[PDB]
Amino acid sequence: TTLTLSEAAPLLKKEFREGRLIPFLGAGFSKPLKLPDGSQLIASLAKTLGFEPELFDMHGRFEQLAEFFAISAPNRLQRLVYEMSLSFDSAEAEALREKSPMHRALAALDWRTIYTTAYDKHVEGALRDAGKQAAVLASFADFQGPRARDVCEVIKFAGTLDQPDTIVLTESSYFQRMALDAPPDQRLRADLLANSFLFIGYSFSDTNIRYIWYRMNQLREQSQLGVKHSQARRCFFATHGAGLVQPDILQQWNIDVIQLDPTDKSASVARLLESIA
Amino acid sequence: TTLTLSEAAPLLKKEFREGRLIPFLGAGFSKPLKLPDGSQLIASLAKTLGFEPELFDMHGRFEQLAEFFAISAPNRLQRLVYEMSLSFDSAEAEALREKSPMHRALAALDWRTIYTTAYDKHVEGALRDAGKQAAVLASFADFQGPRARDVCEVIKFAGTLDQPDTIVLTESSYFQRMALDAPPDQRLRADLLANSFLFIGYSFSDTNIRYIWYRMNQLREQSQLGVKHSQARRCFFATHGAGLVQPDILQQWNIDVIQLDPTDKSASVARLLESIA
Amino acid sequence: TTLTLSEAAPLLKKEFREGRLIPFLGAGFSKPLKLPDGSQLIASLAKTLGFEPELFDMHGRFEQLAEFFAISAPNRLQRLVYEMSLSFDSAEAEALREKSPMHRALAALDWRTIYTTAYDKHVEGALRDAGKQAAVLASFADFQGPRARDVCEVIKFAGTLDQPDTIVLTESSYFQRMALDAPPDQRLRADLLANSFLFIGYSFSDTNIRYIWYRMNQLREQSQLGVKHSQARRCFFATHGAGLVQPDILQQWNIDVIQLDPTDKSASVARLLESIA
Amino acid sequence: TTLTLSEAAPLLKKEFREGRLIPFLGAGFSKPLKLPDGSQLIASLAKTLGFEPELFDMHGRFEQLAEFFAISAPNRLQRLVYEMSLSFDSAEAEALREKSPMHRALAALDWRTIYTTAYDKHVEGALRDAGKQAAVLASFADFQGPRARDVCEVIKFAGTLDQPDTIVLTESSYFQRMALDAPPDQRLRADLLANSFLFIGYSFSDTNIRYIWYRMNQLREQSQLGVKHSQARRCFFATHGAGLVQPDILQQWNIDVIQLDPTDKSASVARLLESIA
Amino acid sequence: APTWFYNTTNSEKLRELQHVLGGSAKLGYLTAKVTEILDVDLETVIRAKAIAAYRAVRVPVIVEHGALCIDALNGLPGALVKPFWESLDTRLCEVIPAGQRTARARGALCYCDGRERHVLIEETEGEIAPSARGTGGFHWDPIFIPKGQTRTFAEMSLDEKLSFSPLGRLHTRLRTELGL
Amino acid sequence: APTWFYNTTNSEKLRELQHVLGGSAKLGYLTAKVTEILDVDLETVIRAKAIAAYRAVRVPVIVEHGALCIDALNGLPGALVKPFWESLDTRLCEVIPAGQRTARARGALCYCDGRERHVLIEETEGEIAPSARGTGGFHWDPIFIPKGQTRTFAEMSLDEKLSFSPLGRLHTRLRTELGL
Ligand SMILES: NC(=O)c1ccc[n+]([C@@H]2O[C@H](COP(=O)([O-])OP(=O)(O)OC[C@H]3O[C@@H](n4cnc5c(N)ncnc54)[C@H](O)[C@@H]3O)[C@@H](O)[C@H]2O)c1
Ligand SMILES: NC(=O)c1ccc[n+]([C@@H]2O[C@H](COP(=O)([O-])OP(=O)(O)OC[C@H]3O[C@@H](n4cnc5c(N)ncnc54)[C@H](O)[C@@H]3O)[C@@H](O)[C@H]2O)c1
Ligand SMILES: NC(=O)c1ccc[n+]([C@@H]2O[C@H](COP(=O)([O-])OP(=O)(O)OC[C@H]3O[C@@H](n4cnc5c(N)ncnc54)[C@H](O)[C@@H]3O)[C@@H](O)[C@H]2O)c1
Ligand SMILES: NC(=O)c1ccc[n+]([C@@H]2O[C@H](COP(=O)([O-])OP(=O)(O)OC[C@H]3O[C@@H](n4cnc5c(N)ncnc54)[C@H](O)[C@@H]3O)[C@@H](O)[C@H]2O)c1
Ligand SMILES: O=c1nc[nH]c2c1ncn2[C@H]1C[C@H](O)[C@@H](COP(=O)(O)OP(=O)(O)OP(=O)(O)O)O1
Ligand SMILES: O=c1nc[nH]c2c1ncn2[C@H]1C[C@H](O)[C@@H](COP(=O)(O)OP(=O)(O)OP(=O)(O)O)O1
Ligand SMILES: [Zn+2]
Ligand SMILES: [Zn+2]
Repeated sequence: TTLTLSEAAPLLKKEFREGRLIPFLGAGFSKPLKLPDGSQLIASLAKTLGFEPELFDMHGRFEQLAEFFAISAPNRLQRLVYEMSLSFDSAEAEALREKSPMHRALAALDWRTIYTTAYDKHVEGALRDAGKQAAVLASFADFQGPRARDVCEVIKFAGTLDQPDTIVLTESSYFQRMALDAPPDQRLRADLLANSFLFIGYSFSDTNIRYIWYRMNQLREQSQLGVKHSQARRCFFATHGAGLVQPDILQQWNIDVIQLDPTDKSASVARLLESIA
Repeated sequence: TTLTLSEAAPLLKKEFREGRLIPFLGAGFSKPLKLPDGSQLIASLAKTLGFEPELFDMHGRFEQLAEFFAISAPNRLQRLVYEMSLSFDSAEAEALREKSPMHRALAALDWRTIYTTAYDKHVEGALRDAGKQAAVLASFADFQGPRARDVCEVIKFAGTLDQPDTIVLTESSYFQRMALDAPPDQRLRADLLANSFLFIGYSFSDTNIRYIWYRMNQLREQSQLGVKHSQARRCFFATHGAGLVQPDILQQWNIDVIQLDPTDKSASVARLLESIA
Repeated sequence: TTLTLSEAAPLLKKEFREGRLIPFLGAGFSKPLKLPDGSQLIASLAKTLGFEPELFDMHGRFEQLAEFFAISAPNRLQRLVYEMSLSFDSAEAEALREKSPMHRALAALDWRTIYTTAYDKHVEGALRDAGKQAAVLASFADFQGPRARDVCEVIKFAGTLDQPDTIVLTESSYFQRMALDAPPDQRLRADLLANSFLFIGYSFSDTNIRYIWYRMNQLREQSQLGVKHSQARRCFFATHGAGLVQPDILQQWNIDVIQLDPTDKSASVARLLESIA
Repeated sequence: TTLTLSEAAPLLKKEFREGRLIPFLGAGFSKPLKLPDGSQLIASLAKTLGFEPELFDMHGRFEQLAEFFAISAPNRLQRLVYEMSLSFDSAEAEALREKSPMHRALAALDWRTIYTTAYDKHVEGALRDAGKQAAVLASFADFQGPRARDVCEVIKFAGTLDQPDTIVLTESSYFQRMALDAPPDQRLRADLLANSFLFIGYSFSDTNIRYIWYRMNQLREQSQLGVKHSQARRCFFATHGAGLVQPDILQQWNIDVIQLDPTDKSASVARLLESIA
Repeated sequence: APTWFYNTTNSEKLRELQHVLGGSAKLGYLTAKVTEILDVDLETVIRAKAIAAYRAVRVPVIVEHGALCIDALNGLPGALVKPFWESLDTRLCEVIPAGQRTARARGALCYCDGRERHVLIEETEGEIAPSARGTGGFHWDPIFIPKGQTRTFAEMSLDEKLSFSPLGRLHTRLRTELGL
Repeated sequence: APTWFYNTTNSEKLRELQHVLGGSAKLGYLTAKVTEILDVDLETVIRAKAIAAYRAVRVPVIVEHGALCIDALNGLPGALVKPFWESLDTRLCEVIPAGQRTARARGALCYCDGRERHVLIEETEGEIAPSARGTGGFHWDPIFIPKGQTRTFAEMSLDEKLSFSPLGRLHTRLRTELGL
């Protein structure tokens, strides 16, 4: 009911040599860089607001606790972006990034489009370390702006720290993205029409991602394909700790789960990216 | 930062005598009828699937565990509706409903529209007990069908057990309601343009409700009213156990919190409905 | 011209110890549970439509009056199924079912297949009361689904209330079953090839049952057996109130009539089921 | 909800001048000839069997009481056909047939196909009285046999008295016609594909007729025509005494009811047939 | 309406705290059952008990937990006194050697308003009785004699027991810090 | 890749279970730290420990918890043996009277695949030593002598200790029920 690493490796080679595989990277892809995930940000937001980190986490979801932080005082969200910039894109986080085996194995492949939901320059920065060049596309002016003819376009689906208006962190920013009208939303839905995705380091907890794959399956069911042909194009979801309910919800949406070895989380991902090559 | 019962009582009399107050009832309004809430359904779904109820609750949200139940076997969702009808609308639940002080105090007021998110006939059934007559509107055929000129219209926002196609319980049904195209969705958004709502027994955990009050705030901010006039029309949120984060999120959306006495949850609501009269 | 209880008792022991006797239960088997038969449903359908119950019964047969009810308004048939579930499978109908002598005497025998034409869980529910386990088979997904190695299979020939698509009540549903293509129709015609049936609480008024035993006689007459061998395998029809015409029509179809005592209808059936043991 | 005589008269002129109207005549078309209907046959079958006519009618339907008559003694059905030939096609019934205004008005129109379910030569015999010639088609040898280039074909749907093997009167004969394999059954279903029918003197009590118009509606619903185009081709059902349930069942099957004046049943039909001319 | 809620399932703790803080109209009462963690330190157990009771009742809550550290058992039971009195009822006077009967009766309140937990700890020196004497009171009161006094907590009335017990110094600190 | 993961923070339990179940390629090892609930019943504590460790690591997990029920203390510590050996190190031989030194060494495995928890309990009769003797082993092994034997768990080697200890009968039951 769940693919292993050796079973999913020839399925990822076929989609990559056709140029129809696109990585979708999450917050967990920057964990060997000693960066906070969605839980240690809330531990840092509770320290500023005067909460205890265990008591503050019981007052709502991740989207709702950041909305409470941004309206506690004026210019409180701007300060967070400044602090995050100092800690996510620091010089010691760049030094851990050349010697990271995942970021070397990601940049060794010749991708054309990479989607990320992280606030750091460590995905396109891994491409600059391997001699390649990337193109960060986060806002409307980036898509309209000039780029080289053949460059891996890194689509910042959540925003970038150098453009603080594009960051979706609070609940009102996620509700603004429910209309699927943003330029990262329009680019994702057109690439999902024709390409397989590889989810690495991302867990389907945001309802803005789960709603896009819902309405792609709707176009699939109304097109009245057979049992054989509607199950042909799959997506892949590499996760060390997938439960029992969530892999069966995603079988509806043509998303296969790749079970990685949870003992060393960094080396299990690196062996997946080297098996595509 | 939170209204009490005596403070919010003259604010509810003014909106009621103008005919601009509409109750929004949740699952907690049927708790003195000894009915399961959203937690004891999951304890019953885990018993059928072979899970332990504490282990099954850690694999996702309420929307996602019901989606996992409905796809475990064919005709598994239909059986649940049949079982729910035997336990929610039973004869012993009707007998506890005439002697319930909340259902007597609700039907004593001359309402015109009541919104509910519960799967039981105990809100309109309380109106039949007081000699009044109600009109259940859940599907498109109910809105098109005939009704008395002046009858309290009970809008089943989540569906009714006698029309099992209207029930939104699984995650795919909540994503179908995100487009705000259903007849309960279109009727709610037009009544929110001109009326105050009174939330009783409902906790803002569903993202389909929180997204409607978000977009209402959009129409409000783009209309460029002042500080005084954009804060004039309020909504009221009676809750025994509101935390510290959630009342401040709802101040953005013109929703005031009424703190009820948590010692006796049944009598605190009944004193609120008698203070409107 | 009609068997009595003592005459038919050794004929039923021989077919039961060979495992070639199958009960066919009707609506009259649930009459000690204080449930409506086919006449008190029409008295309840006339109250909803605004008819008098004596005037409504003269406008057509039972199949035709339910077809008129289902097309009077949208979602009118789904309301009936919900109401039927509240009254047929209620808790007070289950409490009358353990102390019923017919349901105790039915579950005391070790059956393998039971056919029923009633919409209630009181035939398989009698088997759960005696410690045994049953398997309700009503739709195509039930026959395909998993069951245990040896479990009495209860074939809902008319449908079940927890699967409202399987209920045949209106005239268009009986005409859909004339093609004998439904999974209860295909299972019945193959069991009739090799087994004796015992009709309890059912009166041959539906033309879908009388047409199956007609075609069985065709296979029998075209096979050109003798007078002795074509009359060897009989079926049994226990009825308190059989007339003068109907027992002679069924002698064509190898159906024998067992005259039960009409003074106490509940105890006469219970002495028949205890005489098989 | 029911057409009158003046409303349905231009609708019958349009289908007749296109040659797409076919009369369907019943037992009631021979009532001014002083012939028994389905109730006075049962009064005559009860006299032979030794029953009282009121007690014999309570032991089953018309199909079932004739099945009981045919198996009471050997050669009992062949005696009835001989008796019916002496009384239906007698010389005094022919003398009432030239002076009958319905049979004159039927033969004045230039029909091409007439379906009848009666056992008498008074429909084709009315055509011989007007100088026209007819062709009785009842068995397989009649369809294979020679006819003239253009002659109104009278299809005896129930059989004829001069071919006693074609008569369907008993219940086993109606069950033999359920397969829709007889040459009157195959000819009717192909003419129903392209023509409007006019039911005169027939009441939809036989389940072999109601099952044919059921399956025609199937071909109609699976072809996925619109609301406008699936309701274009109608059938017409002239009846003095239609109730309240039966006209609404037939609206499903594109059958319109023409209410005739019940004071003089003979003259109301004759004004309908003269309004087609 | 109250603003602080004292959560306990022990009905003998409830009538003690209503004897002194009963007149305060700002204090309500709840009875949610929580599960304590396994640790002998009183500060650790009472602090994890308040977050587990705020999670249950979702209002500003006050919880209470005790300790009976004994010198002959190197501080055991500590905050593990609830399953000792269940197991060793009055044999607890006999498992301890005569001559080194000294012990401490500790007690802690912790109030959690939903964003911070504050712990108030008082403490009473004493010694374990040679045998269980006394009828009043409840769990382990017939075995504990405070320092200077000759009688147990069970041998004293409710006004006299609260002039020695840790709760009698925790009323005044809880009333002052919460404004009850 | 493994399918079952044995979670422990105690590095002496890890080299015991790798001595016997180490050759199984289907068993991995994790070191997440969980917090036990306060109860003397071993069945209650090991069952609430497995759900607290599945919540941490989110893979099919196997946890382990012990008990040292003593007759002189009416079953104390029970599953509370972790803070006794911290407090009473070898004074635990002296707080118990001579003449009624009998005790039970209990031990329980609980594996949770994410939808069901199954508990395997073994048990060894014994008696508390008059003084702590022996060098090998770890916590409370110098004080426990099994029935029939004269030596402690600390005085025996790892192969000899597992022919008496509860884990030596729990290897075979865990291997059979999980197919390791
Ligand atoms: N600048 C950043 O990197 C950053 C940090 C915190 C939050 N955020 C934003 O807030 C959102 C919430 O973050 P989240 O972490 O809670 O959810 P997430 O879905 O983005 O990350 C969780 C996933 O990371 C995976 N993961 C954890 N450790 C890993 C490892 N060592 N190697 C590979 N994968 C690993 C988990 O298995 C899990 O599937 C994020 O999606 C992001 O938009 C960004
Ligand atoms: N037929 C039903 O009544 C029923 C039962 C379970 C679930 N559901 C559906 O699933 C959803 C989830 O249910 P849920 O209960 O978890 O969410 P909910 O928001 O509808 O109910 C929670 C609210 O009930 C309130 N409440 C609890 N007890 C109360 C009492 N005695 N008096 C007044 N209010 C009380 C809580 O304070 C809380 O604000 C529901 O919204 C519903 O659509 C319906
Ligand atoms: N849930 C239900 O039980 C239920 C109720 C009403 C209708 N229905 C459905 O509608 C159909 C209507 O058919 P119907 O009920 O008119 O005729 P039926 O053939 O189903 O039942 C009539 C038979 O019941 C027998 N009977 C009456 N009282 C009895 C008793 N006390 N003990 C034993 N037998 C007794 C009669 O002798 C008679 O032979 C039913 O066949 C059924 O499919 C089901
Ligand atoms: N040789 C015959 O004519 C004859 C006689 C009796 C029975 N049968 C056969 O047995 C079947 C049952 O006969 P049935 O009469 O009960 O059913 P039927 O449907 O054939 O006739 C009933 C119809 O006759 C109509 N009718 C009655 N009087 C009429 C009149 N004066 N003018 C016009 N229409 C009139 C009724 O309104 C009613 O719609 C018949 O269909 C037939 O096959 C044939
Ligand atoms: O002053 C006291 N005088 C005598 N006995 C006392 C005292 N104070 C606590 N005790 C007893 C009661 C309980 O048996 C144990 C505390 O354990 P503890 O968990 O707090 O008790 P509990 O579970 O029954 O109630 P609660 O829900 O408030 O935690 O020591
Ligand atoms: O066979 C044994 N022989 C000697 N000592 C033992 C044994 N078995 C457990 N012990 C000790 C170790 C620990 O001090 C206590 C168990 O408590 P326990 O909570 O399970 O230990 P732990 O917290 O250090 O590790 P873990 O993360 O697996 O729970 O008793
Ligand atoms: Zn406690
Ligand atoms: Zn531990």
